[PDB]
Amino acid sequence: LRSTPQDELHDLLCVGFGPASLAIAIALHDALDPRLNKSAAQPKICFLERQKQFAWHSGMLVPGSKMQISFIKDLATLRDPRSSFTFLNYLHQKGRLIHFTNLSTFLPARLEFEDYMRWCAQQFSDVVAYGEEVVEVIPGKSDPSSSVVDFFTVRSRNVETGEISARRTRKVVIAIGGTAKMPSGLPQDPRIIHSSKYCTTLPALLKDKSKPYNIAVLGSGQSAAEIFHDLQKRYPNSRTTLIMRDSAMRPSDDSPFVNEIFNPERVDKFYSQSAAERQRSLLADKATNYSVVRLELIEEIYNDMYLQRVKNPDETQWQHRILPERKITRVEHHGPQSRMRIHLKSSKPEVKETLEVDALMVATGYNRNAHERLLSKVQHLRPTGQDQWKPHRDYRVEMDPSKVSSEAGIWLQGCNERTHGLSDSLLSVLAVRGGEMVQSIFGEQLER
Amino acid sequence: LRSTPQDELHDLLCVGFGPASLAIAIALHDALDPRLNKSAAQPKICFLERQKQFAWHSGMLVPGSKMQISFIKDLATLRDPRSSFTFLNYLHQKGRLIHFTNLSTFLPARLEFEDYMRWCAQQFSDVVAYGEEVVEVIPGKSDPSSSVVDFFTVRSRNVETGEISARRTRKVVIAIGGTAKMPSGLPQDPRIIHSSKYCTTLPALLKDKSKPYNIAVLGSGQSAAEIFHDLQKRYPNSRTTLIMRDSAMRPSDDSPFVNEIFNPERVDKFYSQSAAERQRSLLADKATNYSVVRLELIEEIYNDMYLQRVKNPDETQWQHRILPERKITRVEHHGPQSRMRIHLKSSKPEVKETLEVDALMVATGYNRNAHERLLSKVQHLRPTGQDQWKPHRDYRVEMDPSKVSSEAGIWLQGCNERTHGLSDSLLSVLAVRGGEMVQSIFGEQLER
Amino acid sequence: LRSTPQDELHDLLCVGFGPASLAIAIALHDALDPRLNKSAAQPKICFLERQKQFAWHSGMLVPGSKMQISFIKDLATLRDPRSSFTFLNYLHQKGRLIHFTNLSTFLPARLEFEDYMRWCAQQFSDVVAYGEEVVEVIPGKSDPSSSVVDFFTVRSRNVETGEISARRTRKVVIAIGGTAKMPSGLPQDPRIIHSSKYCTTLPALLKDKSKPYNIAVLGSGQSAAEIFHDLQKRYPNSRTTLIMRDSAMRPSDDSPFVNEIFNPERVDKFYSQSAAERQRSLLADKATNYSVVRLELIEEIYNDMYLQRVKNPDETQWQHRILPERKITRVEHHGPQSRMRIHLKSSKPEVKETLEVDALMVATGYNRNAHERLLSKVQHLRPTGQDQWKPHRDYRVEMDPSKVSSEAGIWLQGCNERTHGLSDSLLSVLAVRGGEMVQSIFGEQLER
Amino acid sequence: LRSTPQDELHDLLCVGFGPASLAIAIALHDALDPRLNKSAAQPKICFLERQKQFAWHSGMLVPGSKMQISFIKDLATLRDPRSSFTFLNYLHQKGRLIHFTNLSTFLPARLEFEDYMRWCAQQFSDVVAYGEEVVEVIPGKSDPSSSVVDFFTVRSRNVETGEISARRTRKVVIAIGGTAKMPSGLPQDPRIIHSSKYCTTLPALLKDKSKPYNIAVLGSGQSAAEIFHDLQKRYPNSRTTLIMRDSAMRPSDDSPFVNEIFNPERVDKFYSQSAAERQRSLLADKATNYSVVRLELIEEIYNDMYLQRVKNPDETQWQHRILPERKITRVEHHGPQSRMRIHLKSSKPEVKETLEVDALMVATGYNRNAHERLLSKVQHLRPTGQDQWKPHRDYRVEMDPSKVSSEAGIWLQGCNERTHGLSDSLLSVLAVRGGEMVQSIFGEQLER
Ligand SMILES: Cc1cc2nc3c(=O)[nH]c(=O)nc-3n(C[C@H](O)[C@H](O)[C@H](O)COP(=O)(O)OP(=O)(O)OC[C@H]3O[C@@H](n4cnc5c(N)ncnc54)[C@H](O)[C@@H]3O)c2cc1C
Ligand SMILES: Cc1cc2nc3c(=O)[nH]c(=O)nc-3n(C[C@H](O)[C@H](O)[C@H](O)COP(=O)(O)OP(=O)(O)OC[C@H]3O[C@@H](n4cnc5c(N)ncnc54)[C@H](O)[C@@H]3O)c2cc1C
Ligand SMILES: Cc1cc2nc3c(=O)[nH]c(=O)nc-3n(C[C@H](O)[C@H](O)[C@H](O)COP(=O)(O)OP(=O)(O)OC[C@H]3O[C@@H](n4cnc5c(N)ncnc54)[C@H](O)[C@@H]3O)c2cc1C
Ligand SMILES: Cc1cc2nc3c(=O)[nH]c(=O)nc-3n(C[C@H](O)[C@H](O)[C@H](O)COP(=O)(O)OP(=O)(O)OC[C@H]3O[C@@H](n4cnc5c(N)ncnc54)[C@H](O)[C@@H]3O)c2cc1C
Ligand SMILES: NC(=[NH2+])NCCC[C@H](N)C(=O)O
Ligand SMILES: NC(=[NH2+])NCCC[C@H](N)C(=O)O
Ligand SMILES: NC(=[NH2+])NCCC[C@H](N)C(=O)O
Repeated sequence: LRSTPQDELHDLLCVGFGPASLAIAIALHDALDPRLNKSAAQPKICFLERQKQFAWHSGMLVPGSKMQISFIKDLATLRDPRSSFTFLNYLHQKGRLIHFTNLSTFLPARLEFEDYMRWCAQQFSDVVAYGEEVVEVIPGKSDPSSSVVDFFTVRSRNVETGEISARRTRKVVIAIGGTAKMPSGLPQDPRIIHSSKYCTTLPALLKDKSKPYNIAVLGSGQSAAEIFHDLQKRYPNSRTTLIMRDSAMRPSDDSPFVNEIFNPERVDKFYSQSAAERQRSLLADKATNYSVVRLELIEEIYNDMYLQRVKNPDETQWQHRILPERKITRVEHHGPQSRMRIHLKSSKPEVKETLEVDALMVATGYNRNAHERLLSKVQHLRPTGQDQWKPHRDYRVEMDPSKVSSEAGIWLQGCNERTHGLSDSLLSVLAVRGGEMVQSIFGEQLER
Repeated sequence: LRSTPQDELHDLLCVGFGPASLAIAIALHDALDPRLNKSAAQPKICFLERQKQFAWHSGMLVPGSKMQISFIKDLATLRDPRSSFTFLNYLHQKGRLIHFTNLSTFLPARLEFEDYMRWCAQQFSDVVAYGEEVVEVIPGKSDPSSSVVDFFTVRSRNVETGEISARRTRKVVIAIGGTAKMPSGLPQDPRIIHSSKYCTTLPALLKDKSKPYNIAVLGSGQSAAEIFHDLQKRYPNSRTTLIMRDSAMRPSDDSPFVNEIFNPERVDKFYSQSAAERQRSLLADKATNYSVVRLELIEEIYNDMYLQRVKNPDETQWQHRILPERKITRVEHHGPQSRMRIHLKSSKPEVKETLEVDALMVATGYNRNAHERLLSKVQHLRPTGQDQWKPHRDYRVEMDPSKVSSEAGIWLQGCNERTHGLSDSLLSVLAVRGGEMVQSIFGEQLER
Repeated sequence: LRSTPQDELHDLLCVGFGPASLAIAIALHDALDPRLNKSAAQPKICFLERQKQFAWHSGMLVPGSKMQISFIKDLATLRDPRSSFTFLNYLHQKGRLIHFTNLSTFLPARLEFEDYMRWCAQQFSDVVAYGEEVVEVIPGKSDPSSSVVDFFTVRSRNVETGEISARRTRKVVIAIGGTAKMPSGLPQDPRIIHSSKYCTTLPALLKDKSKPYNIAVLGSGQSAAEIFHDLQKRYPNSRTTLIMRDSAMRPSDDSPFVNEIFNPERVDKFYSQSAAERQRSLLADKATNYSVVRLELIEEIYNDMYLQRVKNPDETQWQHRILPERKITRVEHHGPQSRMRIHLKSSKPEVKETLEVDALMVATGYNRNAHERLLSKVQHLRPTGQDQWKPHRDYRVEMDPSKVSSEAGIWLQGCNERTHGLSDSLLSVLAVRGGEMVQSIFGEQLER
Repeated sequence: LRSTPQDELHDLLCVGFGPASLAIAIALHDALDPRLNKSAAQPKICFLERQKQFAWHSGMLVPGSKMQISFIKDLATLRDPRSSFTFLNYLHQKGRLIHFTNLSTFLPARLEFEDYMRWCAQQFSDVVAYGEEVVEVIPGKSDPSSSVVDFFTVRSRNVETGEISARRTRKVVIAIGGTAKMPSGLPQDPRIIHSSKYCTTLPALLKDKSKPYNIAVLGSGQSAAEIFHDLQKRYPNSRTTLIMRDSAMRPSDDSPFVNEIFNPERVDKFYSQSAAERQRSLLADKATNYSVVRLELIEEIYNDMYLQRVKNPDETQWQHRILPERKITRVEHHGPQSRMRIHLKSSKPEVKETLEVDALMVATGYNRNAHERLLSKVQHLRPTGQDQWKPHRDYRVEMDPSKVSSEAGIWLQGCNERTHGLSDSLLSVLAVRGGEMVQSIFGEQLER
């Protein structure tokens, strides 16, 4: 794709260049390829990224981490396996395809799947601005005296300098993913770090890999266990503690009949379900994604735990402990020492031990309400009284017909789980979704 | 153990000779063995069985069925691995121990684990009366003019003849397991059979294994899937239908941290938990037992399902279908034909297809309220106003100190899940429980 | 590809339309596709098949049989994953790609992989003649008075009618695969059937699936075990016997470091090795292919074997027996009965039991010397004294420069294991090989 | 068992207190136990150990190492699962039996299986002399003027002091296991260490775990891979090289039909086989034990190898390399540097790279000819001309009837593979063998 001057009115502007946005670029590429598309000027497009270059959750690129989805659900295959942008094609291009096969694995390393996506991302370098974090989407009318909005202005603070530029577009896509979630009862402290910053910020706080540190992990999801399992290797002399409110780490559900809610086609049937059944579906199918660990990592962790029992039959004296059904009441981070003091209570409804730590990893997951801050200026374009954005099946936010021109729009991606299903936040349907997105955004063009 | 004349007052009488009762016999055996017990007249004991000989759920001994618990949790090992009555010893005695090892399996076939238990059961043939189904436990006072109950009479209808005999005992144990549960909206019909009668009664109704029958299964638990998976093999020309109210068959949870609620020691900690936390524990740990299928059988079933898709892309035309999220509203069993008519509806809250079948297997699980009918005569011995039996930690039912002598008692087994945990109904703690039972029942004796 | 009139001189004629020939068609297709090839009249080509339509070893399409190679080593992916003719693309076209993924298997069913290949084969129906079995390749000179051979005539007996036609070509490819191998000490009998005819001919001999037959299997390779394992299901009342000269069925070796001899690139390094090292390589790497069973099927078979031991501790009285280290000395097939008599001896170097059977399946593998019969007329074109065809790296048979024009040639496929390695007879390198073949055959054309 | 004064004539003296000797102690214990044996003065017995306390290959107790045999083939179960000395009983005694079960593993850690055996070994501390390494077995005649030998003197150098004591016995057992094997073309050097000394001596040579060392491993068996896989963890900055003469690391064969040669009963049938068939059996069943790695560790190692390819596509620049089909011609260990220089050649029959290393681990396996040195004084008691010890089925060495009294003997253990089979050197039949040994040695006593 060719670059568009900043000054010009774009056909489409995307906020975020993670997997979801990247899949749109790919599908737009493919739709325009006469090789893959017998039908096939070029659309004027731009992607804006807070990061200085493409990375995929670098703060959680723990050594040994695997991806949790089949390599077949890559960025292109499910829409079209002929596509240039498939995992297998990427592998072939690196000279690794015969070698990957010999693993007989469906689950590449996280590190490798990032490079596949980085290899995709580099081919849209003409149309992606990096280090540009979007601070607001603002309505605009080509006819200032008229009462009709037909474009949107999107402004971003430069990460390096701080300068704010603007780029005008008819259509907007917010694919920003998630923001780190932090329990409200936790104080602000450099010792207190969220899982998303584990690889990037913990090495600078605990600079000595040799030192007898005390480290704690709050959580029982996938992040929790990866960190907890990594701490034993990365800090061999540390005493690690895993605090969780549940009784146990629970296996993630990938069973073939359950796993079909992740089918691209099921999105239509899911969307069509009532709110009662959607709330019901997500709550029953919870263990496909949330607060669950991969079985193999549970078994790996348990087996380490058992090894300690062979060495010492007294559990309180182990190096690496698990404390189930505990909440945190007080944190003391003003004591003169290098170690802050964590107070614990039974997570059961109606005073346990007190821990001293050099760091606290909080692996409490992610929220997905980040678009609100960007769209508050655009809130007055909804139907009267509507205090929440309503996404349609094509992902366009319902707006007011008399206030917004049909050419103008805003789509959301990765936040629509409550309307589209458990696959929305994930990699599952990105190939097909991207293709569908190219259909709603550019479909006027692509028909002629 | 030596036999006791019918006429005499027993130290202990057990209703039921399934695994739970059998484990008590074993533990009593072991406690009295000077080889295993340096401490060691013989207690006067009797077991009463409805069945004519020991069998372990023969109506569900489906070809290929595996047991779902480690062979280590056999009837004796966890109390004492030296015991004569371990699985490995049984295997050694059959000349199969070197051979079993080569399987490298923890899960014997159901058929084989029955023979192990049948091999145990045959060694108490002196003290077990078969074909004797217990119809009531009745209080008795050695001093008729006194207001104190010190024994219990237990009467049983002979399965062959119908005659009723009685046997007096100081202590009683009700280990009767479960009774088949049947949805109330289902009519009484020979075509309608519960999973517990699948192997024993379905061959007599559908006598021709060749014939193009239509068979249906109601359920999504382990019984459901075994029957459903067996129907394809046992009736090759039949059209099978699996009806379930859930969206999908769900994997059973055997993950190492979760599976620790099944630890013998955890029973104490569980018992000590409040009612709020117990209700909470069982509901969160649900998938360790109820409404769940073994992962391997789900995968086996799915893969068969996929094979059909390779043959025909039209799902309505498959031989073996799954109908998810459907309830049954009407059953028509008065039509002139060999086939009764099943009407279905969405199990979702607010009219689908109508099925015609030659048989309906209902795999709707088991209830465990069967002791009430036997204990209603004994209900007036509880504390004032108590309308439910309260089991203590040792499993003795709380009674009235001023109405019942300390020598006299009643214990329950396999119904106390609500107070003892998910392991109660199962094989998990039987070795240790039996040993504990021998401690409460015979512990006065065994101290001297 | 467009059809060529019979009368005209072809650029290339292939004998056989199995996987190897089919991969050449595919690679030729791809080389000529401007979509996949920016470089891209059409070559005049023809494939001649003995079978009336494409099938892939239909006589061994046993129920439940899996393929033994990754689906990635399909007919196109390793040359180019973008290709229209990949497994994943085929699946996508059938609407099964999301469904196949949920299996999380690398090994499709044999039945399914045949349909994938049948789906490929149908797209060259213009250039493939079916029911045409090739009986000889014959030299021809455009200049009869000259001493130079520049074309070859290829004649085939019509399977339906018997008529013999001829088609002239400059280049020839013999990709006929293998012929059934039969021990010389076995007499000719309809009761004696080779594994390759198991599905197609055994049902007509043993017409009653109910009947208490005695069936025997000679062999210990993959064919042996599939038949043996299938007999128990397909004939439930039969007594099956597996005779083998080895002590045991041995696991096939798919271990990642060993499995790299199957890498496309390794063919060059293998070809370059001396005869001493090649003989050495194939003999050490034997268990990657020959006389070996898949581990899972060994375990499946063993576990069935153990089930019988639980039922009867006497091994001679089992329904399904294995007789290790036995050879067959006499066969008696002239007795009046329906059952011929098999005499056995220790396969050990220096009289055991005698079996009576209704059928004998011989699973003794395949030879690959079938091209000789077709090429005997062409033998005088080799270098003086050369009594064996020498294949080059590009697979062209070395011939005499002064007797054969450079435009004229003969290539071999699937028989060159002794020079190309264990992957030659298999599906391993077909994608890449086909592409390489298109390079040697059509490379003059494709450069311009 | 009670201690015997040094001065007295013993019934039995064992050289070695590893698993084999320890199993004899256990079986003797069990035979004498009236609990396990209704039949049951005590035999006068002594075990002599070079080590200061019981350890099981401590120099190869690599972190993470698993045992390669089922826990069922422990020291007692296969003879009698009731025995006090079973693994499951040991676990129960440690309070780990419920916990071990939750692993659902048949293969305990090496570290744990050592503690089980150490827990056995501690119960014969009365009859085991530690730090006593046996230097010779010497004939003795109670009647010096007679020509009949009826006892043996056994002398041992004290490891601490050097003093030599003697103990007289009628019967002797040499269960010394194996001695480290070293290629003859390797020079004597502290940098050159055999796998058996890896954990115990390499930490003292390479004292800094941080330092960028170059380390090499010669071998492709289990020892090779464990060391190679451990080096990456234990020395994170080292460059490791695995040199092997084979093309690849090969999977160990544990397949159920093959694995039956390890059956206790098969020893009789094996022993009875001719020398031609024995040589044949061991050579065909080679991969059950020798020059083979566990599949999981091969896959683990391969996957690490692949991870490097994702980081760098140039193989020569990887940190951890495998060099297949290479032999070592010259070693240079006189250069001034800390690094000696290794020269390599193709292991193929008819000059490659030269490596520089700080250490060389040689994992070239074990020989088992160590008894000769101890028995040379006893050689004149064999039949005329016999220059090799012949073990009988009961393991007694054939001797001369006219020179040796029937009360006097010598048994061998763990060296008799050539006559008893692949299980001899291993843990497979120790339970049963020990019991059989107690039968031949003490059977006169135990009948009365
Ligand atoms: C550690 C981890 C591993 C995961 N792996 C799996 C897996 O195995 N399989 C799977 O299917 N899913 C997994 N996921 C779920 C994950 O949400 C998706 O895989 C995927 O990241 C979805 O990407 P996205 O399009 O939501 O964008 P995200 O990856 O969430 O990132 C959006 C991008 O927009 C940028 N951005 C944010 N705000 C702004 C702004 N104001 N202006 C400009 N740019 C902005 C961000 O920096 C980022 O580059 C994982 C999640 C985590 C935390
Ligand atoms: C098909 C199936 C398979 C199972 N396998 C597993 C497994 O893999 N692992 C596991 O741990 N658990 C499993 N269970 C759970 C099962 O409840 C226990 O394994 C076990 O059967 C518990 O036995 P129990 O002592 O409750 O007696 P039960 O086996 O329930 O039987 C009690 C006995 O008392 C007899 N009886 C009943 N009423 C009377 C009366 N009035 N008078 C006299 N006698 C009477 C019955 O005929 C029976 O013999 C399974 C359950 C089913 C249905
Ligand atoms: C049961 C079975 C399963 C197998 N599956 C595996 C597997 O899992 N993975 C794997 O990699 N390999 C496997 N193979 C190995 C097999 O050789 C290859 O997979 C594959 O069939 C190679 O095909 P080919 O090109 O040699 O042709 P083949 O499949 O051997 O057939 C050649 C074709 O030429 C035709 N033909 C023969 N003679 C003539 C003539 N005179 N004139 C005209 N036409 C003729 C034949 O009818 C046939 O159509 C399997 C083999 C068998 C027996
Ligand atoms: C690292 C490793 C792991 C193994 N694990 C497995 C496994 O997973 N499964 C399995 O079945 N087999 C395995 N083995 C094979 C091993 O040979 C047996 O498991 C077992 O050690 C056999 O023991 P043994 O009786 O031969 O005595 P060994 O263990 O070989 O030791 C004999 C004892 O005698 C002592 N001794 C030696 N010479 C003298 C002397 N002159 N005087 C006095 N004492 C002496 C030694 O110090 C030693 O204590 C393993 C081998 C190795 C090297
Ligand atoms: N635990 C997760 N993050 N799961 C997300 C992927 C869901 C499922 N593996 C799929 O096939 O799409
Ligand atoms: N699905 C079941 N029936 N589970 C019962 C057994 C629970 C668990 N396997 C245990 O170790 O005790
Ligand atoms: N047993 C066999 N037929 N093996 C042939 C395939 C070899 C190996 N699986 C590969 O990757 O190519």
